[PDB]
Amino acid sequence: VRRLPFSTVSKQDLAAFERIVPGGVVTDPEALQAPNVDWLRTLRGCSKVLLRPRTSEEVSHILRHCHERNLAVNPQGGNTGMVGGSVPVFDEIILSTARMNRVLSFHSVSGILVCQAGCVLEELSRYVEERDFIMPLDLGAKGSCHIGGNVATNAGGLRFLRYGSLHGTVLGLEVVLADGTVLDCLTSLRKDNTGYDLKQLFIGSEGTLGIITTVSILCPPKPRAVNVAFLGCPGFAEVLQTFSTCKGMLGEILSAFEFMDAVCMQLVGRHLHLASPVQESPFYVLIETSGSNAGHDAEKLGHFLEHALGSGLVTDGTMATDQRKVKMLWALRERITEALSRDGYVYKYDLSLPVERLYDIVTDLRARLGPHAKHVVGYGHLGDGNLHLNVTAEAFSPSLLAALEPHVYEWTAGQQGSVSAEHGVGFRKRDVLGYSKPPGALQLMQQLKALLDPKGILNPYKTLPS
Amino acid sequence: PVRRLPFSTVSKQDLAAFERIVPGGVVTDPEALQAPNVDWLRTLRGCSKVLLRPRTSEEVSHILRHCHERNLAVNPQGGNTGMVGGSVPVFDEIILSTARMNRVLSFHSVSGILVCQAGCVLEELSRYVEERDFIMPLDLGAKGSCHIGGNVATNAGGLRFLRYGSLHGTVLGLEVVLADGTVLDCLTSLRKDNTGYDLKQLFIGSEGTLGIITTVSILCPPKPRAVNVAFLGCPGFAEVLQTFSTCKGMLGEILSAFEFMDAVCMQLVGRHLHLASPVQESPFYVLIETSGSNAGHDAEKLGHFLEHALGSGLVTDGTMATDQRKVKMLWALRERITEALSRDGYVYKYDLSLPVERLYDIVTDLRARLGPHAKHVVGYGHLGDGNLHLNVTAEAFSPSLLAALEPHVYEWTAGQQGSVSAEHGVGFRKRDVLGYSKPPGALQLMQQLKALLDPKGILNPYKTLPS
Ligand SMILES: Cc1cc2nc3c(=O)[nH]c(=O)nc-3n(C[C@H](O)[C@H](O)[C@H](O)COP(=O)(O)OP(=O)(O)OC[C@H]3O[C@@H](n4cnc5c(N)ncnc54)[C@H](O)[C@@H]3O)c2cc1C
Ligand SMILES: Cc1cc2nc3c(=O)[nH]c(=O)nc-3n(C[C@H](O)[C@H](O)[C@H](O)COP(=O)(O)OP(=O)(O)OC[C@H]3O[C@@H](n4cnc5c(N)ncnc54)[C@H](O)[C@@H]3O)c2cc1C
Ligand SMILES: [Zn+2]
Ligand SMILES: [Zn+2]
Repeated sequence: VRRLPFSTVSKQDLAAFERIVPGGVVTDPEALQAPNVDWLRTLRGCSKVLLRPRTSEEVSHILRHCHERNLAVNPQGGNTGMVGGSVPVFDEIILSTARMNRVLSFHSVSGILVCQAGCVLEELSRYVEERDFIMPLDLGAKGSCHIGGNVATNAGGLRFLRYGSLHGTVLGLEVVLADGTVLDCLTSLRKDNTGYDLKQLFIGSEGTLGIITTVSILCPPKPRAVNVAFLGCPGFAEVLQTFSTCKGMLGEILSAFEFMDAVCMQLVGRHLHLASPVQESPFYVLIETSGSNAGHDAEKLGHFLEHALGSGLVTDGTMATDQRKVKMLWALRERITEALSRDGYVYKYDLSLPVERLYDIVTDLRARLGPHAKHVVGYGHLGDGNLHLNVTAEAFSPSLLAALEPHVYEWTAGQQGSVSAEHGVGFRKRDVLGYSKPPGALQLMQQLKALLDPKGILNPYKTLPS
Repeated sequence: PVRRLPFSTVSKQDLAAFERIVPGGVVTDPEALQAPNVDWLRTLRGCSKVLLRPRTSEEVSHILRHCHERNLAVNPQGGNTGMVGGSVPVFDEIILSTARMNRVLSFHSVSGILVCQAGCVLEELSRYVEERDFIMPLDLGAKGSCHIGGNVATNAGGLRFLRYGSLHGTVLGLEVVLADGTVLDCLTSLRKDNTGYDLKQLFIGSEGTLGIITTVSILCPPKPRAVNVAFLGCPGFAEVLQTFSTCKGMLGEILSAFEFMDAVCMQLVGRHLHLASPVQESPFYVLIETSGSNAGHDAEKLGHFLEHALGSGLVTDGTMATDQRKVKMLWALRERITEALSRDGYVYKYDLSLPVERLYDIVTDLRARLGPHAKHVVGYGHLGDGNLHLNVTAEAFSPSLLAALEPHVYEWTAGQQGSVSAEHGVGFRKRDVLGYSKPPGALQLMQQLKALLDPKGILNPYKTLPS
């Protein structure tokens, strides 16, 4: 809310940065407009310096200078984050990983990838798929998001159900600390219990404890067969039974289970001009499978589909194994958040709730907000108990905010849920962590922040309580 | 040797305080303290004069509060199956046992989330969840004695790591008592939760130097409908490696375990445990487990895999089982190797992560470097994860053999950019060889974490950071 007492960038600081990062000092005000605005376009900083280092040493030297000079630094990746973590609040120096985009090594047998933090996720997927491997995560933001940002936010995504957390799949990190110290935890071993797993501190730390410069990550083998079933369900009870039956009948080949409601389908059709491939339904389910024997997978899907259609769990369904149609079906899900931001002002909640009551809050909000909301939608990673809850309005209303908050957070706390399942904390959620974390946890978090960055130059105003 | 730090000593008043805090949970009899003072390998013995066995987290908090005010060192202990001396005192540290913290708090039969006290025995948790059609995400030969809290504190790997991955992924939450007795509630029984720093990760693999784990929330995989085991003899390590490659290519996602052992391992398990080999005599053996939803499909995958492996000469003889009894018999040949080794004599033990293509090199090397001074040299373990268990047995310890083994093995491993402790951890034994796997700045940051969380150093002194 109020700017902390950091120094201001002088002409000598600019000349120092030009010495440290020749060619990577952007000060043109019109060029700084895009990096000062967050993805949702509801936060806008006033930073006058963007730095674009090429190497880890340049990052170390930048932070050394900023530490001696007490200048605040805002690390930025693809700038697709949803919680205002990725843009300055005031005049923080924006340190971009855009030019830190080289792959350093890839072991064609172990599947271990070592790459710079600014490698774009989509580009890494292409790279490892050319070598019959895949990234352990994928996101709708794949085209822009940086692997460094994925690690910093502990991104979940669309294959989390199968491959799990970056806490498991990240094998090593090189991190530059606030004073410039380079911390080498960049091991490439599957198993290494030689002391504390320090890298874990930086996974989900959202740039407040250090700048991730190099990532080593375990890539799963590329599946021989990927199938997608897009199904229409006549209610949420049937969605939940489709999930239970899916786990019973598909089992280890399951790689994704996503859901969306009718209003989501209507919004992607309206704003993105994507047609539905199945009959109109109150709910849609996207199931992905990934396996090594295409025939066994096809048989599993056949028997699953036959039972689900036969027992009335699914009303209408389409299947795809062709890469093009698979991408078509996936686009209906991946681009929901975009269609929502085109419907007007978006109130965005990212909740972990018991799966059996994942949609209850959507119905509650629809009753609580009558004609004062444009739309209330629920979609997301049902398999992981993760609901994306969005409310759209024709314009922002402080009235509608008072109706939504704290109510939504209180409901989540009443379910012992998470008020930020995936997207993290950043600027937006720094003062609502008490609904998911007790004061002693938040206190230890503050102690770690003070140990690793005593001057608080890395990402001020985030991601700890005020 | 190592010098005792200036901690206080246990007085009669401390014994009365502990008797207040945990009624009936204070053991002072010297003959009773014998067993908890000796490590699993029986080569380290502490001189602790008090064992505390609390039942509840509040009791652990109050115990540690008292020890913090009094400057009394504390040695947390679970199943006491640890391999690196972390589990027993060096001098007179108070032994804090989780043996009586053995309750299951809750289990959700849909999400598969287990919440239980740290002292629940792994095998007993397995029986509990399997009755409900789930399994534990980890398994190990110590299952009969090790505590889930010990597994989290050591970041235990084990026999199904290849399928379900690290505890860093499968642990959903922890309740931890800090050195001053503060109860840290990170007990988040949620699949996903990005509300600040993932503090629990610090305590996974911290071996009781940053806090005492009292409650665990863990994700339990569903119980597989079909489990198969194949046990195969391979004529050389190259064929072992191609059997692994082929196994991944043909079994794929249903693979749940890949373990190897050498001929000497088989001989020792046969000689000491009287377990006959079910395949023709071979220089290497491989145990493969699969876990899947469809028996027919898994059987087809295994049949084709076996066809191709036997066809191209990667495997000389093989046997398969689905009957639970026979599956367990085959698993016993691998699980009980460590016991047979400790029955063979004094054991020099190394637990290394190496490039899989070079996993067995050190064994051949040491067989040549050592002579008749080694009774046996063996290599076995989690080949799918790049993890070698290297062991040398002899009739008795000798300084000469130790000098031939060390630092040579650790320098070899560093030469391969490997880990000198893949899964067993550091503890007392390996505290001064971390430089072979970790750079100075990381070790310093670890020391700063220790100073922040335990500035008095009462939790597991003389471990698991450098001196
Ligand atoms: C269409 C769309 C779909 C999405 N889908 C998902 C999804 O399925 N799951 C999910 O979890 N999220 C999802 N997200 C949001 C997600 O948080 C980001 O897309 C992703 O994590 C990558 O963020 P980024 O690379 O853009 O990092 P940025 O947005 O640039 O930064 C995010 C935060 O991390 C910090 N940071 C960035 N780079 C570094 C670095 N190198 N070192 C240290 N700190 C750094 C920033 O300071 C900021 O606090 C989606 C976003 C969009 C727009
Ligand atoms: C036959 C056999 C097979 C094994 N197989 C494997 C294997 O496959 N993979 C593997 O990784 N290891 C294996 N191990 C060793 C492994 O480290 C232990 O089996 C187990 O992980 C530790 O559990 P425990 O309760 O015995 O811990 P202990 O030995 O009692 O203690 C382990 C360490 O953690 C600390 N600690 C214990 N409980 C707590 C707690 N509640 N809170 C904080 N700190 C605590 C102790 O102070 C000590 O430093 C095996 C051991 C044996 C004997
Ligand atoms: Zn998401
Ligand atoms: Zn092992």
